[PDB]
Amino acid sequence: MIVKRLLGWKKGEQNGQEEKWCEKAVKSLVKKLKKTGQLDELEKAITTQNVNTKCITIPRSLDGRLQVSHRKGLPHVIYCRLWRWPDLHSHHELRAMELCEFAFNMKKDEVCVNPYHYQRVETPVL
Amino acid sequence: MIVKRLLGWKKGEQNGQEEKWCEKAVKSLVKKLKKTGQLDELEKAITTQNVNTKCITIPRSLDGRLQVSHRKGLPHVIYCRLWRWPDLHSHHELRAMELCEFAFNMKKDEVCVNPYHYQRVETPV
DNA sequence: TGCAGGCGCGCCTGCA
DNA sequence: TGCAGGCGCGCCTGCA
Ligand SMILES: [Zn+2]
Ligand SMILES: [Zn+2]
Repeated sequence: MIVKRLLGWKKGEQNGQEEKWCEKAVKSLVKKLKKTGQLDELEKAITTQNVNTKCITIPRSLDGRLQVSHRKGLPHVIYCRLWRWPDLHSHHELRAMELCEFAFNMKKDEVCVNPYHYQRVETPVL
Repeated sequence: MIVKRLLGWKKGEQNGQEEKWCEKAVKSLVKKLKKTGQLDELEKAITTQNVNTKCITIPRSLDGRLQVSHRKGLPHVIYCRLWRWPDLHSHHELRAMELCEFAFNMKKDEVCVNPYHYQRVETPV
């Protein structure tokens, strides 16, 4: 199973309840990418950490949030936290790479959730 | 024994040598907190993971490091790694909570080693 | 520069 | 209370 394989790349140490949620977050993404034929690209990006992979997109919601098992969050934040930065606190800490065509900030009909298309930046000035 | 009970809360999977070191690190802290009457507060913070605990302090050294059984480290890093984040890289990955009065960064005469007074952050950009 | 690690005096413990 | 021996904080050297 691709879900168990992708979960093997998950960052951080989660408790029982948190583990179950992360699994639902991976299952949710896997179901979407399977329908659009982008599943192999996610496997490639996650297992190899290759920045030069294609955008991995999902439809953007009206308010930008994604709900997974009764919890809402920004999808690029969810998947960047899951596979790269477990202590990432917000989207203000993320900036998309130059080659990202569907970066969250662009506010297109599709949002790129490829964690290797984002970089961490300094928290904005007050 | 408070040492055995606090060790039961240790994070990660340690080999024989590391287990013995972790025990010395808990024994070292327990001896200091007993002398300043803070042992019950450590027990409360560790066993209940309660952020709403008092600061748990030890005297700060000239260079900030603490030596336990021939190994030196920043004491808030040592105790946060032990009870919260076993892969904690450095003090650059820890920020103290707003209510921490003796946070390591404050460089006061006393340093807070309450792991629930710190939050783990990604390495500064 | 920060930071890691070698080394010893001073403090401590456990025997006399 | 003399004395032996363990260990850490402070001082130091050297590396990234
Ligand atoms: Zn992209
Ligand atoms: Zn504190």
